[PDB]
Amino acid sequence: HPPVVLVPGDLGNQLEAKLDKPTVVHYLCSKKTESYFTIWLNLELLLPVIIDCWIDNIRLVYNKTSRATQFPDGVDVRVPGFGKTFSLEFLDPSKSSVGSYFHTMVESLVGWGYTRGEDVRGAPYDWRRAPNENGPYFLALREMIEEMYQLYGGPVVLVAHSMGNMYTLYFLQRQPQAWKDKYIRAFVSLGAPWGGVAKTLRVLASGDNNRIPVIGPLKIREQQRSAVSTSWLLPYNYTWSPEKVFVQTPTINYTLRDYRKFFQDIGFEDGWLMRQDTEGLVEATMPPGVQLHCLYGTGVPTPDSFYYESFPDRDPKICFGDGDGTVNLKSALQCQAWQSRQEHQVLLQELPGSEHIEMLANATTLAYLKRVLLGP
Ligand SMILES: *[C@@H]1O[C@H](CO)[C@@H](O)[C@H](O)[C@H]1NC(C)=O
Ligand SMILES: *[C@@H]1O[C@H](CO)[C@@H](O)[C@H](O)[C@H]1NC(C)=O
Ligand SMILES: *[C@@H]1O[C@H](CO)[C@@H](O)[C@H](O)[C@H]1NC(C)=O
Ligand SMILES: *[C@@H]1O[C@H](CO)[C@@H](O)[C@H](O)[C@H]1NC(C)=O
Repeated sequence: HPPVVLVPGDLGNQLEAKLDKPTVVHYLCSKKTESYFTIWLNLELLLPVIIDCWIDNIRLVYNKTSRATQFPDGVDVRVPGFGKTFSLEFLDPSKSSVGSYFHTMVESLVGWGYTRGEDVRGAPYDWRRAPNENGPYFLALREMIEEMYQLYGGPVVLVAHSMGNMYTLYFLQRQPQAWKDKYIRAFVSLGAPWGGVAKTLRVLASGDNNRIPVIGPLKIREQQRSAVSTSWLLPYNYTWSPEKVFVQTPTINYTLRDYRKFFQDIGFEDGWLMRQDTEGLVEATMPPGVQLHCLYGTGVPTPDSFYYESFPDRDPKICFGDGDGTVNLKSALQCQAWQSRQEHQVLLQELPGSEHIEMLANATTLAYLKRVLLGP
């Protein structure tokens, strides 16, 4: 059975930090730590008041001159567990029941005879950034794939979830065809937002605390805006018509042709600069050039557009379309367009009723993967 590399989505792996800050936003925030500590996912950092300290440390700072992000003064961030799986199996190291992400799938793989850290490895990354600021990650990923090929005697299967699919596509678009034919067996795509997702507009405008309901939407909005990856996943014109209204208010409509105005009007001009930096990174029309298995959820109400009575600081009414709860059906179907640009097969698998995160622990998903890995 072939070696496997797992690529997570947004919020999809642990992050660690170390501090030596010149100033803090409250006296109760720690200025200095002697070693690295878990900054994601650690529930104690997310309580009211203390959450201000967390935001101050986990935010990225956007530099308009360099068109690049930096960490706050005296803050360093590390991605643990590269080449292992622990940091994407469980988001909170203190805690099994909360943060369980790739754990169920890795348990299945291990039951099928895989060994963590050897023929199954994780490729976690700083998911706050888009691929243009994760160069070193892609070098490490290339090297790890080559090593696994040599050690385990064949090409690797890449298995990616959500935004991890866009990271993986970026990587594959930049490797020569001869390299991919030698080293990549297949690419299994789970819940890929190839065209962006509509709910990114609500996230940027008013915040989204649906995961983290103990925290205020206006507080978490600060983190979500600071992450380049958020603006990278705004809807794209290769999926959506420029005349589709994503956000309606009493006096103005916003389509994907109105992003500059949108960012002005929500008070977040840096987001527009981030979108310009990132909108071209994955070419809409360049196929991956490998056997692709595109798995997407349907039949789950998925935010499609938003009506604001008062914009942007009051919660909107939501209009729902088809998809997996997060990824709109239209964005997930992008993979089929690549079939006419590449010779390798593109296989579609609809997963009716399968929710965005739950698809990773779903029996039908795992049965499909088993067939890909272990054969008939
Ligand atoms: C922002 O970028 C410019 C050019 O790279 C530089 O002059 C300035 O110091 C940067 N800000 C920092 C390092 O805080
Ligand atoms: C916004 O668009 C909808 C239909 O897409 C329309 O009913 C509404 O009148 C428009 N509002 C404005 C201010 O253009
Ligand atoms: C599609 O959107 C891109 C930005 O992603 C923009 O460059 C382009 O003008 C749009 N139109 C066409 C025909 O691609
Ligand atoms: C698992 O996915 C299947 C088929 O794609 C779906 O019918 C089922 O509802 C999912 N499991 C759960 C708990 O939703």
